[PDB]
Amino acid sequence: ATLKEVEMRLKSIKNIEKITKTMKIVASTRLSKAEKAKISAKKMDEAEQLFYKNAETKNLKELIVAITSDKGLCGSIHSQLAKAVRRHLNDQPNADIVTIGDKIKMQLLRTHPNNIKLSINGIGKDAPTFQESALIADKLLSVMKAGTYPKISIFYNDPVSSLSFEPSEKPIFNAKTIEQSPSFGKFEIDTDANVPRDLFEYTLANQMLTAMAQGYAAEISARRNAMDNASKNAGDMINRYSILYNRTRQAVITNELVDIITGASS
Amino acid sequence: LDAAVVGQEHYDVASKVQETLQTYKSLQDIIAILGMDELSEQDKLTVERARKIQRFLSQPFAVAEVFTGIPGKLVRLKDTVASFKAVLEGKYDNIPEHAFYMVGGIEDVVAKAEKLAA
Amino acid sequence: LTIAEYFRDEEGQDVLLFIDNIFRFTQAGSEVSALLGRIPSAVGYQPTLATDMGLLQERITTTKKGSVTSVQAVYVPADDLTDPAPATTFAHLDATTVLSRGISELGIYPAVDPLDSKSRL
Amino acid sequence: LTIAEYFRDEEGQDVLLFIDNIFRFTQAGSEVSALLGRIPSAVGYQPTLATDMGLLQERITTTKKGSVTSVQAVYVPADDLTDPAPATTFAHLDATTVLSRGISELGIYPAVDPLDSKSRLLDAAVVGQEHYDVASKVQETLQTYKSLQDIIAILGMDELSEQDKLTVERARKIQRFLSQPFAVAEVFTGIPGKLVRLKDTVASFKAVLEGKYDNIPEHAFYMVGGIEDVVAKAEKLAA
Amino acid sequence: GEWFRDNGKHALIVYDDLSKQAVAYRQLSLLLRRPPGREAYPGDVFYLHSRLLERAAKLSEKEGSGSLTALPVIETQGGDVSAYIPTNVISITDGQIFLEAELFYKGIRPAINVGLSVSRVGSAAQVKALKQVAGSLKLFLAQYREVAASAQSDLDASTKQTLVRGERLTQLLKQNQYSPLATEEQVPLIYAGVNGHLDGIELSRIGEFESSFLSYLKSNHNELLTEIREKGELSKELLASLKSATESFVAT
Amino acid sequence: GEWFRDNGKHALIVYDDLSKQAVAYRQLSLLLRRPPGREAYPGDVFYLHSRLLERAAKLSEKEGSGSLTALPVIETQGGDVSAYIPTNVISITDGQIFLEAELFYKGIRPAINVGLSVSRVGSAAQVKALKQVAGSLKLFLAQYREVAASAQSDLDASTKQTLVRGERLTQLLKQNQYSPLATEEQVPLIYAGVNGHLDGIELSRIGEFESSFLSYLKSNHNELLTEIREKGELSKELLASLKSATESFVAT
Amino acid sequence: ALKQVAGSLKLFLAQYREVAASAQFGSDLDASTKQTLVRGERLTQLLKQNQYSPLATEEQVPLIYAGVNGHLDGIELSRIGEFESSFLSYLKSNHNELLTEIREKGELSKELLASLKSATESFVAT
Amino acid sequence: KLQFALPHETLYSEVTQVNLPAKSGRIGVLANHVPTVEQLLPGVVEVMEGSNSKKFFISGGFATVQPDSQLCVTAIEAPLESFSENIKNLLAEAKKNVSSSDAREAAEAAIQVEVLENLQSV
Amino acid sequence: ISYAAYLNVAAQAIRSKTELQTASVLNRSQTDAFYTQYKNASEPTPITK
Repeated sequence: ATLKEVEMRLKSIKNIEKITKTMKIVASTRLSKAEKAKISAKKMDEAEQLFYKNAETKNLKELIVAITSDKGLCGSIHSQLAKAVRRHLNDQPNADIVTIGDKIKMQLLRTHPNNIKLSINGIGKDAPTFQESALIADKLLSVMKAGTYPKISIFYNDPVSSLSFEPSEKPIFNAKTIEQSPSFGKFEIDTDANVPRDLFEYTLANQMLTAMAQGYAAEISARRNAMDNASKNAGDMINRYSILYNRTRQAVITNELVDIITGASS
Repeated sequence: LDAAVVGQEHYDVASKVQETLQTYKSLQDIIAILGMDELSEQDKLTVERARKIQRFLSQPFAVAEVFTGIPGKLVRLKDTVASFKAVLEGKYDNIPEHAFYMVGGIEDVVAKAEKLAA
Repeated sequence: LTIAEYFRDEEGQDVLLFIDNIFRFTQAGSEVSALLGRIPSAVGYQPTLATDMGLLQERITTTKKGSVTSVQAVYVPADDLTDPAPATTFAHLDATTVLSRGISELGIYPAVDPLDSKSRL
Repeated sequence: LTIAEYFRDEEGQDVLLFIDNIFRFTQAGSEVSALLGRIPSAVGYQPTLATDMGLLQERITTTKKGSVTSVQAVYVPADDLTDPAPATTFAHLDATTVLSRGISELGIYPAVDPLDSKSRLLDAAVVGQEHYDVASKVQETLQTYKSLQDIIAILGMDELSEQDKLTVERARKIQRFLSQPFAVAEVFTGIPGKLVRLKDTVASFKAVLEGKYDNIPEHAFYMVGGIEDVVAKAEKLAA
Repeated sequence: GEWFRDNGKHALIVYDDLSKQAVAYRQLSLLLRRPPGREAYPGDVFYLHSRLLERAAKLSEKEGSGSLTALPVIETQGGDVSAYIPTNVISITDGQIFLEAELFYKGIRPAINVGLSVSRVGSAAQVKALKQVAGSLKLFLAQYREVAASAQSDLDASTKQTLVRGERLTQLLKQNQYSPLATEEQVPLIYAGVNGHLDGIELSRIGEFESSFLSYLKSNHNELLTEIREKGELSKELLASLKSATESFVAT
Repeated sequence: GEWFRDNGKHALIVYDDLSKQAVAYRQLSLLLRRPPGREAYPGDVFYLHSRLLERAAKLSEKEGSGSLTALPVIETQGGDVSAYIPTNVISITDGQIFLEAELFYKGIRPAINVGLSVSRVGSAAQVKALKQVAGSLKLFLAQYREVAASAQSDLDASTKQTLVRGERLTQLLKQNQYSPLATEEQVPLIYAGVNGHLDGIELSRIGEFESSFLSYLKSNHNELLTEIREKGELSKELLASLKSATESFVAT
Repeated sequence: ALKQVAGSLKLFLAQYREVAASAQFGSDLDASTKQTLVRGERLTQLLKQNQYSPLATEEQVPLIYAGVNGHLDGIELSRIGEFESSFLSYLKSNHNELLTEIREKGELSKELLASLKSATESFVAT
Repeated sequence: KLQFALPHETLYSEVTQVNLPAKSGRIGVLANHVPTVEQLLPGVVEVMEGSNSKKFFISGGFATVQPDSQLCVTAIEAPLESFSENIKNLLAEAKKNVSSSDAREAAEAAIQVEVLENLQSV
Repeated sequence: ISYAAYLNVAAQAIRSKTELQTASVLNRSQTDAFYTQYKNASEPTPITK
């Protein structure tokens, strides 16, 4: 009800506004740079998972890896993905969990503290790179012994448009599971040096980079979208408070004048 | 509003209701600017719940029948106390917000929730 | 205005009257009113703000003989459009011509803003 | 003041005039002004607020006969520095130490606002180019941090430039380094007061600005003396 | 206005506007050196309006049954209905028709903000026909406003319907100036909206639909309009017959 | 001041400051019991300052060509230019040089807020040379403070550039106290910046650049400086000369 | 006695709200910050008090003592109220000589500290 | 047809002959080659579409001849003659020195030695 | 070391001329990711992978 209050309550929102409006452009510059990594990733995966299609490979304990990031302000990316892991993970309250990005953690940490055995950090900054995808894979083999699992599953957000997305699941097959397939014999693979070992380890890295690249571009599209709605919504409050400001300012001049007036009359 | 008058159960409910509503108030600015997505789960649930309390506090008066379109309901104190007590206890979370709006006690929510689900 | 009225009432013309700036008319009456001992109204304007305005504006109109039509430059204090001076002025305005540097800085002359400029007619 | 003047003129010597609180002079004259028959001026004050103050202030001064160093506490009504009274007081001073609520609340004493406090002597010709440069940089550093604080509540830290992260990280140290236990204040600090010589202060802050202490914990700059003290406190917390 | 009231007849009085009456009163009071209060108005600026408006009334049989109806006009600044003079008059009259500048600029005219509009005594006096096809329209519409405001987080199923009906009734409520319409010309348009016969028709054609629909009704189903006009009610039969003629036109 | 103006000469008058003069006049008026108005000022406090300030003038050739130029000072409180006295004075005068603590603390001194400062007279009063190099300065800086909030990773080479430029042009506008520059010293400094000769120079070294560059022009190119000063315009030969001498130095 | 056990309670509680501010934009904190966030959240809880239920310094001291030191961190938040009364009863039956001491001598020495430290640590396991 | 794919850059996504460095041997993909999957160790790669001959440099990865008879190459990094004495042997004297002693990291900078030799291969 | 991670070292030797070492090359050769094994709640040291 005082000028100071209304003027500074305005100064909080006017920046909130300008800031959310900046990260929509920083989000838009980051948009194309990341639509590009998604294209390069898919294209690589298309050459790799096409072999699994021909071998007609299926699955004869469990590891779940769910991918988002650390940063919020991207709408419901972390939420309805976490929810997709809830829907699927009803069938397996004993599936070990590695999470990529702190937000899917605080989602999955509060719903199932114990399943999370591993958690990755500082992810959604720039676009995902192979190094990330690889060293995360490396540790999934190291302490998580990813090899010694019947079924592996990657969780990530696929971007359908620039307005919506779909939480998706795709499987990972190991050294063993590749061999005992409907059509391993279609290919003249040399059965000498540990090949299925590698094609699994190489795929573990790759199918994640591809999940992250898609999860990233989904996130980046969701940011520019949530921030557009926010900057819009902020301006609205700025408008409503510029009006209250103006009322109060007028009131202040009048009320001050009435004291001078009463004082003058006596 | 004192336990030595209304009993501790009544006091405790009234106060938790009040804490709940208060949390929503402290949050309104952030809910309106940034939406529900940018709340922690605790908050998201409290906000989800507060809005059900908010609406449950509404009541069709008999003398505003013309503006409510609905007969005037009246709720016995003991029923208000218990009805709210239960909402806090997370007993009605699966229910959509609309079933608390302009009804009497908790029996009336159950009713309107099934009315909507048909 | 008197000079403008003579061209209407005696020569029968359609006459332009420019007032630059209409807010400085208001402020002057605010100041005269203050020197005359009159208790100030809302925001410090003269209690006679509206009639002072009416005594000027109502003379700019169309008779059967012609019209005085007036282009008045309008300052907005604090850019606050609810301020009693613009608010009283606006009551009498039939149209606005809004000149914008944003229209000018795209090399458009006159720098009239087509979305901003509005008319009752 | 009359007493003070007499030493200045007829004792031929450096007098020290302490006034707490000069605001109360303007308030007092204000409290009787209506009953003295005056039409009130703005914000309720007397029409004679300023000339009243010149008459008093223009006496509190160094003349050619002798020197007076005056220090005046100046209350600021409802923290509003633009209230006619403190606002008319500013231009009588050669140095203005401006205390701040936002600083006090951060647990920093004295709560001196490092940006809003000014001096006629902060001038290369007086303090030396080095001293001046150090003060200037300290101020830019804090301002940049004050600027960025708008981001640091909505985006956190993570979207910050390398250069700017370094600044903000240095800023938060510098900000705490400007605190000091007072000897008069031990009761509210439970910390033995410290005095710090000027040459140390310059050297100390200069060194911090160059980054020769970025490795050192934050809490180690808080409420200590000069750069020696900071290096001591870091070792204790390390044990 | 009162002469009509006291002589068994009826008069409508528009006060255009009271904001300006109040301003003039303020001029007089300050020059009279009466103490400025809130927004510089005298203490009696409420009594100014209240005594004026109390004179509107409906009289008893014994007093000849006359009536004076008041439509005072107030002008808000920046859309603030909480200012002193607005709230003074709202605390006198029997309701408000609030007009939003936002709706007005969008082309929604009359720009009646239904959320903020109310009649405290008129429901009684409404023509039954309208009352019957206004089933909850009060509740629903100003509540489609719940969804509408939220809409621009999910491409929902259930609440996608109310967004399409809502949008329709919003156009149905539009109306050109100088074109007041008879009750019996009104109730069909609303019936045709409330029961969703517009759901399929586009927005840009709801304007043309309405003029063309009334023509159809006049030429072909005039017997029914006449019945609405003469009895003011909807008998189950007329209700059912109205359903008939509605479906026909829409299909073509 | 006017003795100079009335006798074919030119006086500059600084009124430091008019805030305090308005306070003095208010004292007199309140104590003479003249009626008070806004902030308790008398109804003739606008007249005081306009009476005062219209006396600054550029006299006709008939009347001797004398001039008086005024720099009135006004102190605002919390940057509120809608206060009674700043309002009066802002509107009486021909433009504002607006100073700001914020900028000041950032080391930008003079702490002139470009986007809030104006001289309605404008170009008509500028040496042509400075107008030639500054044309775009007005522009880049305008476009700078628009994209400012971006100054905090992913930005296209367009924006990275805009940001690089502006930082440096801002820095070029810093100046020590008591060190006013000749026009011929100003234009080459502004030229270097305006045209991108400073882009590749780390932001902390723009100061020593200015100093060194000036002295280099003074030993090696006294001819360019003498022309700028003596002719007031830059020919395409001067411009070309300036271009060469700059790059020459920037490389070196 | 109260002065000792309420070390930087007032400044600490400020450091708590300095952090309860950073927690808002959905943060994730390091070990020190998440803990002090837990500590303060409980310290705040210990400052709640019924009307017409005032306490003696010798009842106040143990509470503030248990709080600030962290003998309350590993306790579920909603139960600090019943802790307060159970504990003051416990100390009245078991370690009563302590409370008696504080009332009379208004001060603490290593001996009073370690007794109480040993006494509180006792109760924590209900 | 051929599809060459690095995760940051898709290069090649009708062909007559392509040359990869497989398990050990260097296969020159024949037009109607039986589907075969073989790993790619570091080395050069060439493509053909007429008499068009041009090489790249491969970090490592997988090559799969498919049932569609098309080829699929995937490496992580890739030219070498057109992406190259001064560039090459730079941190190769810092390769052996951080070989090094003992922790286990010695193994990661032992992967540098064998790689640089077969990077300055041509 | 593993087949994914091994390849990476030969993708950072391949990555490390400063002129063709464009901006989005140095990016790909870095990472600020900390791995933390989480027991029960949390567990050991977060290490820079």
